[PDB]
Amino acid sequence: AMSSVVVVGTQWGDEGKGKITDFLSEHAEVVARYQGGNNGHTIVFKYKLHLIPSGIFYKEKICVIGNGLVVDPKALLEELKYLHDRGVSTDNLRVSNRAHVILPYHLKQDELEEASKGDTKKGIGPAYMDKAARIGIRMADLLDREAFKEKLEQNLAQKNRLFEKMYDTEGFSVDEIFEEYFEYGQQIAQYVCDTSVVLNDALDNNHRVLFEGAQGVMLDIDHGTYPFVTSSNPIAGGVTVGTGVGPAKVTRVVGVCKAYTSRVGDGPFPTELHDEIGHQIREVGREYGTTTGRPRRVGWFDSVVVRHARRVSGLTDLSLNSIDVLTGIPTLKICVAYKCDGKVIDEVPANLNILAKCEPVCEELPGWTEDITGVRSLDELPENARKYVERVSELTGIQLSMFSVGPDRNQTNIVRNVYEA
Amino acid sequence: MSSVVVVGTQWGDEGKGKITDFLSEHAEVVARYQGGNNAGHTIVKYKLHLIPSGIFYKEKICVIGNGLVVDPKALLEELKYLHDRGVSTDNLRVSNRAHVILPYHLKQDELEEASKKKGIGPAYMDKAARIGIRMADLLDREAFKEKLEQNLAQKNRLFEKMYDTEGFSVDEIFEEYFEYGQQIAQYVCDTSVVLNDALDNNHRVLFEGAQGVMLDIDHGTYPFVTSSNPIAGGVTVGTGVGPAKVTRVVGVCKAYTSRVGDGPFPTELHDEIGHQIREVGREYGTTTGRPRRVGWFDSVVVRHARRVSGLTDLSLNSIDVLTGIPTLKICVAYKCDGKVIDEVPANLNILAKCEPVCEELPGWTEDITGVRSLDELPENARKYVERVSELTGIQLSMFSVGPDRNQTNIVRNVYE
Ligand SMILES: [Cl-]
Repeated sequence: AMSSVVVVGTQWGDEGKGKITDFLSEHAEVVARYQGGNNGHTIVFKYKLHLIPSGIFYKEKICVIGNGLVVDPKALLEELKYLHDRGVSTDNLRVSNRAHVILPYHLKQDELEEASKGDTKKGIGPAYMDKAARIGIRMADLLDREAFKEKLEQNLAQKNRLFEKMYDTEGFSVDEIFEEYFEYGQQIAQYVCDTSVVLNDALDNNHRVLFEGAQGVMLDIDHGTYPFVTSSNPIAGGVTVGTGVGPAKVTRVVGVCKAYTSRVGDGPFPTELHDEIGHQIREVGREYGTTTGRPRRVGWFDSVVVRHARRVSGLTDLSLNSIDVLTGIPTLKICVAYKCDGKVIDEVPANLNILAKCEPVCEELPGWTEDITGVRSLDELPENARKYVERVSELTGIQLSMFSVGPDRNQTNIVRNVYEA
Repeated sequence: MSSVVVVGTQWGDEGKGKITDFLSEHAEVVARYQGGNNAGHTIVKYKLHLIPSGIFYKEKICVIGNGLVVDPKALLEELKYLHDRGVSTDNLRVSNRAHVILPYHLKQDELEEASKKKGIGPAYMDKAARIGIRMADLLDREAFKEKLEQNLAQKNRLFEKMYDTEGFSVDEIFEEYFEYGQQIAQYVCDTSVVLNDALDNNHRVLFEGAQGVMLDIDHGTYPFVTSSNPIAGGVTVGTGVGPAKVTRVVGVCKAYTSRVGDGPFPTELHDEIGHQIREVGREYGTTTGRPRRVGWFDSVVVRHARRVSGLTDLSLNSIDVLTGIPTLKICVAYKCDGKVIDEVPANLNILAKCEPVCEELPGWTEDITGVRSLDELPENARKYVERVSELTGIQLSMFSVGPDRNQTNIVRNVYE
């Protein structure tokens, strides 16, 4: 009777994973992150979390940072101090002894690599690069005085050559990093353990386990719009590798999807709206970067993209958000296919130059006028709004399990309980 | 659904080759999901490196998933190798998202090792750095040229300034490798669509790991590991299929442990028992000629492998090698600085201090190479096999009493 749930955005972020994650967190017994670094979820139990999973506020819930993450131990301690200063207990935290460690040379490397390009702040990329190269320092290494110093000496030998000779800049001595960072590790040691054992024990004993993806599917390093992606795998498959659990133990995957598409980046965007409709969707949907203030690009729901997400991330359940934003639009469109070089295709091209030539083939649906912001069940939707929601499910092949008609908690309507099998 | 993953549970040489050859006969699709052109067991002898095992059967679709790194020149050599021997390859499919190994990756590989080699590591590093060139880029004249220009602008600084050595001009690589792409184009497609189609229509699909679980970049003896994830979870990421579509995972274990590297090896035997196992088991590198280290079965390692690779089925191999050893041992825990533990330490300095705590079982004396059923095994050999399964938590699905195919005894059908 396995009871695990993965929650992930199906698009390029800003899908509203936050509200759904908060909900599923309440009913979880264990909550785990499985990839990424100190990237941010904004809750008021006002709190913002970066590395620590969202179950931390509940004393009884075990929170796991899996082996798939890269951890800045300094930033992690800042995040812990932040919680403690707000009266939040963190004894429920578990940190993987196999997670990789972000060190000061990763931050400098990050800056230097970014400034050399003409086409990335916290050293996450460089940490993942060291992992692939097999020179990375792991949490277990940081906890060993002799091993930490030795790997630090070996890596700085190479990193300092890179800084001094390729980038004409100062490197780091071993003593600028060693005692400072060893001490950080000592403060984290109480949480460090075999997290694969922790998770498998919880899973095998039928506990409710929630895995939280940090970025959206289209930002996946393998399956997203590479290279404008994150440096890891937020797809549900990433859970298996990122925490060390078998694929048979990941039961349900909730894909969080918005009723329309949004993008922050500048890449190809088949269903983009440049007109008054996109203006209305943007204004009503408040599609502006919360920290940057920059407007997001908006466009129609793209079911080619979402079916792609269903395949690569094994989506089983759909949470459809921001449905209210489409009110008062007489003709709604959903992209069902792409016209490319004169051919009709149903795949997301891996080549962005090909993605850029893709014109959407769309279904038109009639819109509605009623304020659906008060709606609390499918039966309360006006006919055209329900038919729109049903069509999204039908087109994507994913069963509806939640829909949202506003930003509030009570405006998330549960159609199906994803913890029960 | 009817999908199987086959993976070595140890550090290679478990004998997954026999097991893969058997499962690929009943498979309709065979797929690779990680690694590069750095594998292969003999299968008229054939050695495959990048191309999955099903290629010899015209009607079986063979897939190289998005999780691999592909040296296009090497792949064409492998294709030619097969064609020269009458083997059709129309059944091959290559991910349009697989990453491409280029000549600068090979030089970088050499330079990096000399500082402390098929460019597999450097190609995974470039993937992580998001500057990698993918199969879809290689097929695009303008894209390839542009990405090559950008990358060589950085790689040439690395080479000239850090390694005081020559780099590559764009033209040294462009025309040669674009040509290679044009020869591979016919096979290139969305392999996630291909596999999900095969899976949804109930076809038998086999995924084969390239290295053992203890060489996994996350879960193995880091840093002495491969540069990707041969664990069964690697299938989800490496081919773009959901966890729910990976139904059975066969862990291939040898009845005792072997290692090639010189790192920690808790159950290592240095005595006459080690000598007997090495000789009877032919525990030498087939290419290097070098003797492998051998030791008792280690269930601490295999329980770790069960967790991290979601093993559902056990293939136990080379059981006949343990014949004639009166007292057989299985390690079930480690004593580590006076503490008794049952996890594999993530830190190698700690693993190096692990002393085995062992169960002991009586051996057998009879030749078992002709045995074709659990019921025909001598008592103490059946007991040993059963105990391995009891201690690791993995049900027995195959066992082997010799190198030949007919000495692979099937207990359950993993495709059912
Ligand atoms: Cl080894």
